[PDB]
Amino acid sequence: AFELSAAEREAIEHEMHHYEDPRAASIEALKIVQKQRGWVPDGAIHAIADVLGIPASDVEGVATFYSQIFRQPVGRHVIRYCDSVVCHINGYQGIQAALEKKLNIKPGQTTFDGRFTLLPTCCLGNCDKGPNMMIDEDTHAHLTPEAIPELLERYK
Amino acid sequence: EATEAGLLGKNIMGTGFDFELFVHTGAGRYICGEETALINSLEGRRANPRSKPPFPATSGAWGKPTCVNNVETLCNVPAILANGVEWYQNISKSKDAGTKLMGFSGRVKNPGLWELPFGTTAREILEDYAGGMRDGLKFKAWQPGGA
Amino acid sequence: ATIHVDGKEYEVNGADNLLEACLSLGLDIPYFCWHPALGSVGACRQCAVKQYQNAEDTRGRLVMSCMTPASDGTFISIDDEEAKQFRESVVEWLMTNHPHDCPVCEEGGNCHLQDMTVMTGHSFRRYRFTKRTHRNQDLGPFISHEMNRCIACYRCVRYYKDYAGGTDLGVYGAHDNVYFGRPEDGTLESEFSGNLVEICPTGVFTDKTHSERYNRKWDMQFAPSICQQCSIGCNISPGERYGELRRIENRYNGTVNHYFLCDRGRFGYGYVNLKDRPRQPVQRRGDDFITLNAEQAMQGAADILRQSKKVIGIGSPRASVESNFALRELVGEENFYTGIAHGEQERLQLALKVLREGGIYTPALREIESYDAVLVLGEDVTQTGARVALAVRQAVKGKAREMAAAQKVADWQIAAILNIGQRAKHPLFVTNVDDTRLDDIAAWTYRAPVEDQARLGFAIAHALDNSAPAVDGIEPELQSKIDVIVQALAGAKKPLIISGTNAGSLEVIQAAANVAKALKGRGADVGITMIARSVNSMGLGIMGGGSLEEALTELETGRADAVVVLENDLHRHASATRVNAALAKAPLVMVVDHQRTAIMENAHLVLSAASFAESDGTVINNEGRAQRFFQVYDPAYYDSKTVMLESWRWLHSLHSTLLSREVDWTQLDHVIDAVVAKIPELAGIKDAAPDATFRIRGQKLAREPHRYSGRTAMRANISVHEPRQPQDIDTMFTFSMEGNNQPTAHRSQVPFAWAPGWNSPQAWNKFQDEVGGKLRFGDPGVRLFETSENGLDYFTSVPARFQPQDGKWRIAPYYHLFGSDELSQRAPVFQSRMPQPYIKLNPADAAKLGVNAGTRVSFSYDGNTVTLPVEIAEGLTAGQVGLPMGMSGIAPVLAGAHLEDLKEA
Ligand code: SF4
Ligand code: SF4
Ligand code: SF4
Ligand code: FES
Ligand code: FES
Ligand SMILES: [Ca+2]
Repeated sequence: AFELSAAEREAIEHEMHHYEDPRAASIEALKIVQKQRGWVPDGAIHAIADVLGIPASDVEGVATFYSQIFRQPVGRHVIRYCDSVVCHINGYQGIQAALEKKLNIKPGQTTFDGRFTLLPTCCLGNCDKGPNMMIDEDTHAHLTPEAIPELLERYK
Repeated sequence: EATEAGLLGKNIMGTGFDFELFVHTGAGRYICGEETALINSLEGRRANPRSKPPFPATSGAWGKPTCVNNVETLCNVPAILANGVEWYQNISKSKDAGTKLMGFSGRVKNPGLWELPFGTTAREILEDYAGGMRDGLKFKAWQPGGA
Repeated sequence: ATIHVDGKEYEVNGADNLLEACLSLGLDIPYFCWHPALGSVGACRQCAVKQYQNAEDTRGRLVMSCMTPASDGTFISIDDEEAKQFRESVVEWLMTNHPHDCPVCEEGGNCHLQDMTVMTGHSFRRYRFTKRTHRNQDLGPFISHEMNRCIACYRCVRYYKDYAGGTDLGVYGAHDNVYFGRPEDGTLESEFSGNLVEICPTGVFTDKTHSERYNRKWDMQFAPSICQQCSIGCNISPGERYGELRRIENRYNGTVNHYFLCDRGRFGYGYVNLKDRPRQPVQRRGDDFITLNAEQAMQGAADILRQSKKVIGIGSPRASVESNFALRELVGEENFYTGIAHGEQERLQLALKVLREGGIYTPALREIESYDAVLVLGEDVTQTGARVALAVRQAVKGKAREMAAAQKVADWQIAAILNIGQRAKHPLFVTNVDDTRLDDIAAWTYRAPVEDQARLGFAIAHALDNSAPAVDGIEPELQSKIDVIVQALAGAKKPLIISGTNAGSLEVIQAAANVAKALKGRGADVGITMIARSVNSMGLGIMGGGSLEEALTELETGRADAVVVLENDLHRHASATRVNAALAKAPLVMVVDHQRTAIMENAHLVLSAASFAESDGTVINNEGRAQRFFQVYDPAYYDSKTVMLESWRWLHSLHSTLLSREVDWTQLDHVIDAVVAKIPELAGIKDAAPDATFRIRGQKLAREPHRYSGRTAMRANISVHEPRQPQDIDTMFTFSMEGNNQPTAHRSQVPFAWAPGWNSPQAWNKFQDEVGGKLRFGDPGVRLFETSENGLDYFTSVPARFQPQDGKWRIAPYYHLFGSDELSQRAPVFQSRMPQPYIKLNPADAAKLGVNAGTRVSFSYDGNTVTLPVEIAEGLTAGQVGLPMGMSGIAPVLAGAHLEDLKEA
């Protein structure tokens, strides 16, 4: 029983104004729903298809294609550690082991508090600043394994 | 700020040229950087690339002629039309004209990003701008472009 | 243009693809993502060849055959070392994560991946790691889903979205965990989802109706037949095993039904293997239903018909031309009545008048796709005969094709064409009593009563030509859209007008003929198509005869004491109580049919006729072309007590026993000669297929493949002695494999496509001169119709507006694809697909009645108060009520009739 709110519908229509097609605004509509509710539920696909006009199969394909459109319920904060090569040379496995020891989860899983969701990321685009990890639109650089519980405990 | 100060809108500096700019933040895929896949993602589809020789310059986004250019590519051109042309060809004695944001990365003394003219050797960048290897590393390999 | 393959010169087209140019020459290049009807993409990389620049070149470059133009002066190599080992690597990559379940798979000998794995010569495996799996989905009663078999060549999604226009299938996922399916679990609501069974080169989308009672391809006894489910007459290949029809496949014909069927014709074959069908002649005395053989039935029936004072024959629009003519010879011409209602027969006759006397060309199914502006008047095309609607979708996409061709991009790459298009659609104007499935692509949809659609057509014809009669009372808000249609059709180079007899009104046919004539007056290349009701209704109209009502009056009057009803239920074309009373008043009732109908009770003699799987016959398309269908199997091979003869055979032997007191089991060609000698306008039906004495190099053509297994143990459960093979004296076919199915054989009718190395449905490309075009050595079926030199007159009869009246309700047909056919509802797999019996009401009409949606209502027709659940139709108009025709208790002739006493139950 999904229902788009007024603010979500106004944001979707405003993004529809910026393009030649509502299909071009499908991805930003999915991002708006993800920002508002943490993730994209099953009825949100049909809601986007109804407000846009494009089929729900296209919306589901867009939602399942891009990596940062979560179709599963995630925690309140998504930890996104860099999986790439420069952070491998600087060392991301130490901070990944630190995150796994602190949270007692695996990547792709969420904590039992519904608080943190550990995920790898393609690339943060900040390779010259040591190991990198993004939590809730906040990037973090020059990471060490011993600085992980301090950086994790300042979040809600 | 640009659309407040008369730029980036309609009738720009009294010319009569209408241009308006949007920012389309992607939902995250490495394939989206390819220009045809950029066009497909901009149209809000799955970002599968398209096949050339139907090029974006003749048939791109929504079937219209578009072009896709990098941030650096679009950022060198104000210097060209503000300083000169032969000045741009005379900043480096090489057939790759212009300056490029070079720089080493990965367990060096000073990882960073420096604008250097083309023809600069990688040893110069590593041993001078990047500071070289740290105390205990032997530099067994490198890539010109990352990954 | 000329090309050089392996240092050998070839003359191919320059405007087509290189893969299809090489496949048209009989060369073998493996391919997965390319289809002749879907364009070319790069979803696989299987068609790789090595292209050079000039004649003397060694290095080359690996290019795709489906993405390289076949221009003049290309030098390609197919079977060099590098391209062969690269294609071996590509099939190795595709088969890296592929389940080890070929013997338990539905494809088996029909799989394209098997053929292209063998063709590339890849047998050894060096991939030692783990595979990839996916969960399956429930796609409905017809399509079984097995996603693990997929190779991600994107052909299903491309067909279903780009070609079929469906909104269910799609691509999900990412790099390697890619998915092809629906976002949820549910039935594929597109009417063309059955083509995914053969579109998919793997076993992902398979036939559930063939999943139940499954056999392999080589075990199927095939025949070339015509689909009997509606009037489009798509060429099919029914294949049977063990005495029951098991699977209908597509049969290629580059003029009608090239590559795709609809779901009704694909999955409505379940009525021919019902266990309640008549298998023997049964005669009743009192309450005793005894069983006779053929000779005793003919002798007894001839005796009772001789002792009768007047005989009348009631034909059917589902029987063949031969069967209806055999009835027309059994009874007199002066008393021979076509078993359809007077209004429906009148609509059929005027549609035939527009066809063969309107002076306007009627296009075939393939060339509908070349038109530039389609106007559908009154017809629910996507639901009555859906293949014309699919061709209309292709004709709509023709505008994007034209815009791409203006930019000099080749026509075989559909991705650039759809990129250039971007919802650029040819003008489609559909009119119906409610919403259609073509509304997503239509330029305009007109939801109105049927008379209002007729007045819309008359207004279009008047605004296109002032000699046409004018319409009074057109509102300016409707006149603006009238003008929109007029400027859309006037600027079109090839406008197309579609109508049919299912609209339930004469004036819709009149208005469509008027619009076509007005377009022909201004020098346009206008075509007209009419969708008839049943498979051979146009042939029955060409044959002619009285209506069913005249037969009924002849029955209760007492003038005729003997009635012979050939393959007619008689409740679809007239009211049930009147037909029952007329048949009970008749001292002799004979029913020659293969389906257990309602009138077989209290019918004094029942002849077990044969369906299309067990009979030979000729049927005329809606466009007017006369194709013919062949017998698939002998019903007397297993359980030989059943005789199950052809309908024309039964009636001809009954006529011979009536005249000379002896039976005459005649031949098909004798009946064909009798038709072309007696009826001059049916003289073209001896040109569809040659005689039974037609052989290619002295031998017949095989109904079954050369690897037909288990011949000596097929009938061993009842007799260890192998019987003689059934002798087919009627036609050009032999019931064994000792025949000919060579692709390079001088014939037009192919039972099944098989080539060495091509065991899939993609073996049809070996049977054509060029792939994706017409079939080699012509096409089955001749047109039988020539365009008249002069047209008809402007039909002055313009109907008035539909004014709603209190206490009466106008009935509007809906015509569901899975439930508005008499032979389709009897299929056990359709019964889960048809909707529940319902009735549609307007919100204003429901508010006036005080009835909420979903609750029962009661309405009285023919003195019978029946209760149906209501549902709210937004697109319906006030003063009307909507019904699904063809269903149980709801006759198709109920369209356009009145209704009384809509009271809540
Ligand atoms: S399901 Fe079949 S048609 Fe669709 S991509 Fe996979 S193999 Fe191709
Ligand atoms: S689809 Fe073809 S290759 Fe795959 S399991 Fe079935 S028969 Fe084997
Ligand atoms: S369109 Fe008509 S003739 Fe063709 S397959 Fe469907 S039901 Fe049969
Ligand atoms: S490699 Fe980690 S930020 Fe780029
Ligand atoms: S057939 Fe798939 S790449 Fe050409
Ligand atoms: Ca026969």
